[PDB]
Amino acid sequence: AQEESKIEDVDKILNDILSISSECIQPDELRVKLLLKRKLICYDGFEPSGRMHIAQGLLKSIIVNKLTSNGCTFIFWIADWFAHLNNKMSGDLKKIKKVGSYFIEVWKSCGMNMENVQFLWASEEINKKPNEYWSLVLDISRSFNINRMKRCLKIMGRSEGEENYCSQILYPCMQCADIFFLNVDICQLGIDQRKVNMLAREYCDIKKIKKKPVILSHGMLPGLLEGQEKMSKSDENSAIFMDDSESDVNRKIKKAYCPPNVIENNPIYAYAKSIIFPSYNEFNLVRKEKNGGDKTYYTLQELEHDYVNGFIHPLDLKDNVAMYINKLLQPVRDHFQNNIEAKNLLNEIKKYKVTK
Amino acid sequence: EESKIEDVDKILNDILSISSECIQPDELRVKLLLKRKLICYDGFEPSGRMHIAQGLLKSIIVNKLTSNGCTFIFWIADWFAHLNNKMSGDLKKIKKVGSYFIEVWKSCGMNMENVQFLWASEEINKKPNEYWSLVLDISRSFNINRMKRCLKIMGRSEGEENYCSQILYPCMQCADIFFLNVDICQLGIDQRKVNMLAREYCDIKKIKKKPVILSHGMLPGLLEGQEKMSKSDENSAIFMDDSESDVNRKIKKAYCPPNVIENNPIYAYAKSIIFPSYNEFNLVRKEKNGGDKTYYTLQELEHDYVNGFIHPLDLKDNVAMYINKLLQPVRDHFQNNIEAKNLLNEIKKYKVT
Ligand SMILES: Nc1ncnc2c1ncn2[C@@H]1O[C@H](COP(=O)(O)OC(=O)[C@@H](N)Cc2ccc(O)cc2)[C@@H](O)[C@H]1O
Ligand SMILES: Nc1ncnc2c1ncn2[C@@H]1O[C@H](COP(=O)(O)OC(=O)[C@@H](N)Cc2ccc(O)cc2)[C@@H](O)[C@H]1O
Repeated sequence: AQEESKIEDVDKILNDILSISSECIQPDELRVKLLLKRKLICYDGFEPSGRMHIAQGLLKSIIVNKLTSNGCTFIFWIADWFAHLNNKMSGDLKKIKKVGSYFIEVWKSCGMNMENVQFLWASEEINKKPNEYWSLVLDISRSFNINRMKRCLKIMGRSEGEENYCSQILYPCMQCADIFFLNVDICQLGIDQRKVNMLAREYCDIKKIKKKPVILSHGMLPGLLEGQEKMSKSDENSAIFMDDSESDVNRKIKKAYCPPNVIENNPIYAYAKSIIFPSYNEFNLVRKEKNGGDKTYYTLQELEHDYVNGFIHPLDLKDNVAMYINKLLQPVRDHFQNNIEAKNLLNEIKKYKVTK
Repeated sequence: EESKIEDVDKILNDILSISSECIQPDELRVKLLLKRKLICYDGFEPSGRMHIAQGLLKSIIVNKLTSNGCTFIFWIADWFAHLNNKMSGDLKKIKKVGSYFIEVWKSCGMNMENVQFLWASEEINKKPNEYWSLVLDISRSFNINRMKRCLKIMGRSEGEENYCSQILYPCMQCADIFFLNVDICQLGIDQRKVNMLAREYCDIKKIKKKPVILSHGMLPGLLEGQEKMSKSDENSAIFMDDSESDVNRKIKKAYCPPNVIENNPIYAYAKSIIFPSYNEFNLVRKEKNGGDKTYYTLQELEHDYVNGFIHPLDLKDNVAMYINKLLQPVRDHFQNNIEAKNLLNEIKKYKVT
C-alpha cells in the first residue's frame, strides 16, 4: 500500500493547526490525537460579560475554521454560571444570558462553518448531568491545595493582590471539570487560560488517566495602545468591538500605536498578522502612487521585511488594517441591521453596565 | 393565651437545658411561637463505626426535641465523608457505613415518626440546580481566610496542607442549612463555626429567617487530655457495637483521676449520658468501700466524687455497667437481625482513613 500519504497528510494538518497556535502542549500528543481516525473535540469558553471584541469574534473564527476543516468538532462553551460566579453584570443571570445570546448571534454571522460548531451553555449542560459534573468538581478539589489553585487566578482576570473569595477557588475547579465533562481532546483557549489547562493535565497524571487533553493556546491579540498586551474590556480604550461602526474602527485604528519600522509590541502589525493575513491568505497593501503604489504580500516574512525597513509607512499599514477589519466586520453589521430581533438584542445589550 | 406562653416557655426550657450553648435563646422563642414543628438537624460523616456520643448521647437530645413536636433530620453526609477522604474515599463503603448508622439509631431510641434519615447524595441530587446555586452564592460571599476558619468542622487544621476540598466542604455544609430549611442546627460545638457562617450569610443576604444554633458539648475520649471522643483520637472511643467485654475493657483502661471532675471522661459519661437516661445514678459497691448509694442529683454525685467518697474504681465499674445496659437493645438488634449483623461484620473490616 501507499498510505504513506496519510502520514504526509497528518503532518500537513499538524503544521497547519500549529501555525495558528502560540504554544502546544504537546505537539507529539497532538499528532497522536490526529491519527485517531475520528473527530477531535475542541473547545473555548467565554464569560458573557459585556460587548464582544474582535479577538473573540474575528480571531476566534479564523482558528475555528482551521480546526473544523481538519477533522475537528468545536464547542463554544457559554460560561454563564462562571460569569455569575465571577460577579459579571453584578452577577445578574438574566443579563448574562442575554449577553450570551448576543455572542451566539455574532458568532453565527462570523463566516464560521457551523456544520461542526456547537454552542453549549454551562448551566444547561451541567444541569443535564449534575451528579457527574459536581462529583468531578469535588474530586478535582481534593487533588490540589489552595495555593496551587490560587495560581489559576489569572483565568478569571483576578490576582493574589485583591481580596480572594472562595468563589475564586471553586471557579478553577469547575473550569478544570469542564474539560473532562465535555470530553475535550484539545483545549483551545487563549494563553491567559493555560494554568487551569495545565492543572487538568496534572489531574490526569494524579488519577492515572491516559486520555490527556492537548493544550492548543492561541496568543493574545494586543490592545490598540502601546503597552496593552491584551485587548479587553478591562483595559480602557484597548478594544475594537464586533459592533463598532466603520468610522469607529477607522477612528480607533488611526489612534492606535504603530511605531515606524518596528514590529515588536505593534498592535496594528499584530492585527495584520493574526487576523488579516490568515483570513485572506495574502495581505494586499493598497497605497498611493505617492508612496510606491499597491503591493501584495504573499507571505508574512515579506510583510515583516518591508515594514521593519521602512518600505511600508505606518499610515499605510493603518489604513489597510482598518479597511480589512471593516470588511471582516461587514457580515456581522449586515446581520445586526437586517435582522430586527438581533438588532434589538444588541440594543438591550449595550444598555448594560459592565460589572467586574 | 397564658397557658400558650406557658407551653412555649416550658418547651423553650426543655430545648435550652440540653444545650452547651444556644445562639440565640430569644430567637428560639420566636421560632416556637411561629411554628411548633421546628426542623432540627445533625449531620454525620459515615467514616467508621459510630461512637457513643453519636448514639447514646445523641438520643437524649433528639428525644427531648421531638417529644415537643419537632422533626429531627439525621443528615447522612456521604458525599462529605468522600470529600474529606474517609473510608479511602470509597463511596460504596461510605454508603454501607451510612446504612449501619441508621440501624444503630433505630435501635438506640430513634425509631420514630418525627426522625428522618436523609442522604446528602440523594437529596442534593433531587434539586441539584438549587443546591449548587446556593453553594456557589455562599462561596462568593466569604473570603478564603474567613472560610479556613471553619476547618475544625471537618477535623482539619491550618497546620496541615490545605486542599481546595477544605474550602468547598464548608460551603456545602453551610448550603445544607438553608437547603433543608433548618430551624435549629443541633450539632456538636466543634461544628459551630460553619453554623455561625450561615447566620453571617443571612445578614449579608438580608435573609430574615435565620437558624438557631443549639450546640451540644463534646464527650471526652477515654484517655488523658483527649477532650473529644473520636475515631481520629487514638483509642479514645467506645463504639455503639462494642461488646460487653469491650466496654469493660475500655472503661477499665480509661482515664479517671481521683477527686477531679474536670477532664474526667468517666465522670462525664455518668453526667452527660447515664444520669439523664435514668434520672438517677445507682452506685453499687461493697460496704467497706461505702456501700450502695442512689444519687438523685448531679450535685450530690459531684460532691461525693470531688471529696473522694467515690473511688475511681467504683465509678468505673458502675459506668461500665450502665453503658452496657444502655447498649443492650443495639446489641440485641445486631445479634438478631441477620441483615444488620452482616452489615456490622462487613463494616468492621473497613480501614478508617
Ligand atoms: N485580547 C485577546 N486575544 C486573544 N484571545 C483572547 C483575548 N481576550 C480574551 N480571549 C480569549 O477569549 C476566551 C474567553 O475569554 P474570557 O471570557 O475572559 O474567559 C475566561 O473568563 C474563562 N475562564 C471562561 C471559561 C470558563 C469555563 C471554561 O471551561 C472555559 C472558559 C478565552 O479563551 C480567552 O483567552
Ligand atoms: N466526642 C464528641 N462529643 C459530642 N458530639 C460529637 C463528638 N464527636 C462527633 N460529634 C458530633 O457528632 C456529629 C457527627 O460528627 P462528624 O461525622 O465528625 O461531623 C462532621 O464531620 C460534619 N461536618 C458532618 C456534616 C456535614 C454536613 C452537614 O450539613 C452537617 C454535618 C457532629 O454533630 C459532631 O459534632
